[PDB]
Amino acid sequence: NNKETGEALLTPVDATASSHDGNGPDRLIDQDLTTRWSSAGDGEWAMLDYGSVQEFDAVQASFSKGNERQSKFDIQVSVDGETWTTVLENQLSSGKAIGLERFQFEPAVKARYVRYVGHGNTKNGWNSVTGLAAVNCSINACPASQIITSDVVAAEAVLIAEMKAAEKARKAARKDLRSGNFGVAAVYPCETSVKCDTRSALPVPTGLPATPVAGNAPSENFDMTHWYLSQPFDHDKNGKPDDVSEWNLANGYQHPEIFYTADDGGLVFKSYVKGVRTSKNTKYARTELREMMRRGDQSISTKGVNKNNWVFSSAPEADLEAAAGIDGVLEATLKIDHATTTGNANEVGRFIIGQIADQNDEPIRLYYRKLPNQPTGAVYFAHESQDATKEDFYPLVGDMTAEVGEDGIALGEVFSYRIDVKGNTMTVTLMREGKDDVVQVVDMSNSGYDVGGKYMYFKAGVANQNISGDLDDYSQATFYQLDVSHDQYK
Ligand SMILES: O=C(O)[C@@H]1O[C@@H](O[C@H]2[C@H](O)[C@H](O)[C@H](O[C@H]3[C@H](O)[C@H](O)[C@H](O[C@H]4[C@H](O)[C@H](O)[C@H](O[C@H]5[C@H](O)[C@H](O)[C@H](O[C@H]6[C@H](O)[C@H](O)[C@H](O[C@H]7[C@H](O)[C@H](O)[C@H](O[C@H]8[C@H](O)[C@H](O)[C@H](O[C@H]9[C@H](O)[C@H](O)[C@H](O)O[C@H]9C(=O)O)O[C@H]8C(=O)O)O[C@H]7C(=O)O)O[C@H]6C(=O)O)O[C@H]5C(=O)O)O[C@H]4C(=O)O)O[C@H]3C(=O)O)O[C@H]2C(=O)O)[C@@H](O)[C@@H](O)[C@@H]1O
Repeated sequence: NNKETGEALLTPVDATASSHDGNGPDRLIDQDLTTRWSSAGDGEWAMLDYGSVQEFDAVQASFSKGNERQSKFDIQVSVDGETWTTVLENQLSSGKAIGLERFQFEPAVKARYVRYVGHGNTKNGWNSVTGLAAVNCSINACPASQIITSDVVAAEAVLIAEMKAAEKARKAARKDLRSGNFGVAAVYPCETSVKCDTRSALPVPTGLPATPVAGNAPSENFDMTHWYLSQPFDHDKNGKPDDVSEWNLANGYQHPEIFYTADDGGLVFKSYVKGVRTSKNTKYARTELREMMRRGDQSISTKGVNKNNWVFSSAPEADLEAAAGIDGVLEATLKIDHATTTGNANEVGRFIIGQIADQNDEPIRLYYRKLPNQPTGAVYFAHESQDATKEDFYPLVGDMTAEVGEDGIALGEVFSYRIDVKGNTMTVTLMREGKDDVVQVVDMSNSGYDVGGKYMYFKAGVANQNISGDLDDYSQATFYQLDVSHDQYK
């Protein structure tokens, strides 16, 4: 009954979404395979509004990276846009095509609103769709080619090649930003002024002022014995960030461009778009601290369930004991001085200010994000779970669209955060003077961070999440508190 021919599809009057990352729902109906609506988390939806009641019996949808993974979804319809009928369930896209694919049901239904309800894909927890449309196969083309068969794949070959040549060019443009050949020359206390005993633990700093003081080195305002600093320039030309070890940081290290005490005592981190990066697994530069519970004793390794890292108290007994501590609290107070104003729809204005990471994934990445056109910014966080097959975002002040108007956190405004892990429960709190705390509690029982062999460390500072803006654009934050604690086994 399906024909190769038919009249034009209806144009939706409105496309909306429960959420997105800046790649908004307007990108579903633009017929461009080069744009996408993206959102993360089971049950997130995009909705086509047709303006009045119409008749449909199918949808056509093209999928972001549709040839590398399969998306999972339902489709639902409504007359009122309050009561929802499910017409297609546990659909799985083909994984073989980036062009349109049809998902058809019998019989037709009457609806004004049609909704895509996403359940991630087979690789990660993202719902990412390049085109969606409700279709009536009595009047509209429902061609054969939208059923993905070997010959549809062969027919995609020219499109695939052109996409890949554009990927390749962007990858080359990104590579040009990564020389690390910039910034004034660093001065390392361990090479210049201090004999550093890298086979011992640093002393515990005492007499740290309650409020950071201008003209103090960061290690005089904060306990810098349990961090190393990742710096985005590469002055010894090994292709890697020039890292500042705990013995250096704890003896007064500062870099006057990117890591230094401000004129009110705050610790400033600045991160440009440009720089070398920590590995091929990220696209982004960072100017960020990485927790080192060995605290300067370099006989202990950086990586491993060992005396440099902690574990959740819900981990197996062997891990609980082999770790330097169990559970953890990071508490920080800071203000954002500047957010990138250039870059693409999901990256502009976005960076990370706190993390907990294991070898591969992040139990949390705390973002701040300000859009160049909004007068305040958003703070929200991600919990990645189940070996990175799942990802959920939780708002704190606004959400990942960062469309907060006047209601978010302004450049210059001081606020606090707390990341608190006790076993398989993470509590994240956002504090602001004269306002109520905002709290999100994350149940991690099924997150798989207690399975055994996973080691944890905190991070704080500014990890850029923008590789697409101008090379010299930057994001910058000033911290006034950085307090880390852990429990001990028995
Ligand atoms: O539809 C869609 O799908 C679309 O998706 C959406 O996009 C989102 C998706 O999620 C998407 O997947 C993507 O996600 C990516 C994002 O990037 C995201 O933020 C996230 O990023 C994470 C990842 O984890 C990522 O991998 C990276 O991790 C960082 C991590 O933060 C840490 O930095 C960590 O650091 C490591 C690392 O190896 C690093 O290089 C470094 O190694 C150093 C260091 O100095 C160590 O101390 C150690 O030192 C040793 C050395 O040998 C040293 O020389 C010395 O040696 C000693 C020693 O004794 C020796 O043996 C010898 O005798 O000599 C001595 C001497 O010489 O001194 O000391 C040693 C020692 O052990 O002490 O190792 C060195 C070294 O160089 O090896 O530090 C380690 C460390 O652990 O500290 O890892 C890095 C890393 O890169 O791995 O970033 C994070 C992050 O910041 O977030 O995940 C990404 C992903 O791809 O999964 O993007 C998302 C978004 O964009 O949002 C949307 O696009 C949507 O629109 C679409 O729909």
